[PDB]
Amino acid sequence: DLTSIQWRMPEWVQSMGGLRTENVLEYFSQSPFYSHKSNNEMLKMQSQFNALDLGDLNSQLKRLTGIQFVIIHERPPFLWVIQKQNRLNENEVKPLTVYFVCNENIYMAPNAYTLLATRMLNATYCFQKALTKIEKFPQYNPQEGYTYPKLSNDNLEENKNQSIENADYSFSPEDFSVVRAFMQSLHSSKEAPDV
Amino acid sequence: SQAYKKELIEQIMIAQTECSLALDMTSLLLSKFKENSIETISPFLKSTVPPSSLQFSRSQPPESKESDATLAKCWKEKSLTSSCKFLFEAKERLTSVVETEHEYYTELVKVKEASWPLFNSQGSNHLSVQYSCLGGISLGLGLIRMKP
Amino acid sequence: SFQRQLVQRTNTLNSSIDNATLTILSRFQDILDIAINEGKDKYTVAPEVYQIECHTVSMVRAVE
Amino acid sequence: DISTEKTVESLEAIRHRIAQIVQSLTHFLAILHQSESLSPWPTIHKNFNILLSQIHSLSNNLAAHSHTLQTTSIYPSLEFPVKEQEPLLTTLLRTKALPEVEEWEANTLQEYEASISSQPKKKEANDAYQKDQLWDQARIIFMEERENYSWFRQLEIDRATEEQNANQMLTDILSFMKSGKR
Repeated sequence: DLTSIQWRMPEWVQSMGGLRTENVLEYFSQSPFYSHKSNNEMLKMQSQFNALDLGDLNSQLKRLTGIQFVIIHERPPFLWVIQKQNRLNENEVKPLTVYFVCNENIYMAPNAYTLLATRMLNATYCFQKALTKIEKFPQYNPQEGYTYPKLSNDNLEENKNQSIENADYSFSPEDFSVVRAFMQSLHSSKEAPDV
Repeated sequence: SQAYKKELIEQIMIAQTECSLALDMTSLLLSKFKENSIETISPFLKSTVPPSSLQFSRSQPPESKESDATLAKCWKEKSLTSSCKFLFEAKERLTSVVETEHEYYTELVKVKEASWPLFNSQGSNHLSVQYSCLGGISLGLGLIRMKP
Repeated sequence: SFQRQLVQRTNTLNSSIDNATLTILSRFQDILDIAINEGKDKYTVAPEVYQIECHTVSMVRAVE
Repeated sequence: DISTEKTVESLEAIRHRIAQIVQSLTHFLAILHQSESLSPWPTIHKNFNILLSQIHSLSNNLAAHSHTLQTTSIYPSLEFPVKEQEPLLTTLLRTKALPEVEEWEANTLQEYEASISSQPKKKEANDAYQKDQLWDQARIIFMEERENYSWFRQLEIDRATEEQNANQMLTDILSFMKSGKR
């Protein structure tokens, strides 16, 4: 559920005079995705109390290990990338799920395997359906090939080439002929005065 | 008639789209440097933005629900049941085909026992009798039409 | 020559036969490879189903 | 950082598989377009076999690298404006399965849970593990057993030597009619 779902509070962003740097983080605070366990939360508490005891962002965040949502990248005035992370050391940090402002909108960054396998799912499902629809339909007969039983014929007008040369006199279907040419010559001719 | 291919076109087409989006986004993904994949994308996408929009993000497997493991079982069991039913059904219709089969070539044995020429036809595939074996002037042939 | 005609024809017949039988046995044999369930990803299971059905159809076809 | 190269390479192969399968789709529709009536069956089945070869090739291509694929995530970079491509990039972000597919999934879970209703505390997946091991043994015995059976005449070749001496014998007899020599 906390994945591809959309969320927005456009009146908020309109109220802010546009996202800047800290205020966009405030928009993340607006988001359901926002965590109470985030270092930004306890730092917000610190602003509520200590107030002055604040130092930009990363200087304040990196020294205070835990859940974080650093702005690694941005595309004003549209996109704003916000990488989640988990600090451990002055150097060490675990990268975590991206969240971003998709124009007054927030979407979690999809995993590659999940959607590649998703499309693979959709495709293979279409393949299953592709097979199931046509199963039990090629009415096979060794004598007569892969017959497809029908309400009527035309419509359109292995190495078994062997037969007697002259044949004639003989018989060989010629199951149907020219009957299509009847009516089709008729309609080609009906348009003739038009031509 | 035709509706089978008519629907199947929609199926293969939509699947081809669903795959094409992957082909395109991945081609953008690997055109971050190499020109090998930028060539393969549709112009309509190239017309939009130059690629390499995608970038690495090392963040968890992440995790999977246990019910999916149940799906792994549920799909396969149904597939196996479908397999058994399929083989059994095919044995049935083929058994009926054999029922059609024995009726015919035995009749051909009935005629050949009476000593008559026999010859294959065109794509019609039925064997046929040279009925004018005593002869006279012109040759004569006749397919043994099946009459269910 | 009269001989090589029937000979090569026999070669064609044997070829089609061995190919059909090998087809059936192969398609069945690989189903057991597909038979595995546990430890697979949920997505990975899906193609395998279609693979089963297709192998079965291939078997019945070679039977034809 | 180095693993990103693993991604670029594994997907260098996977994109190739996608090129293969999509090209097969193009060829397949190209075949169906040729037909005005229904296409002949054997070509169709051949097409599904081509499909199976491709999807199996891709599933094989997933490999251990698939784990790395699991590690990764999709986001647009600084290079990409979203000014108009946003509606389509959202489609690119759409990891969502087709609604009918997930509908079918609910149709499966409802009946598996129905089996749970008919069979409350009777899980068998654990037993299904050793049963999968039974598939693993049965397949091996199945492989080894087939070899035991027989599988496939120079004298018929020697018949040609018979024709040969018959031919020289023909030369001999023609020489006789020519001369009476024996």
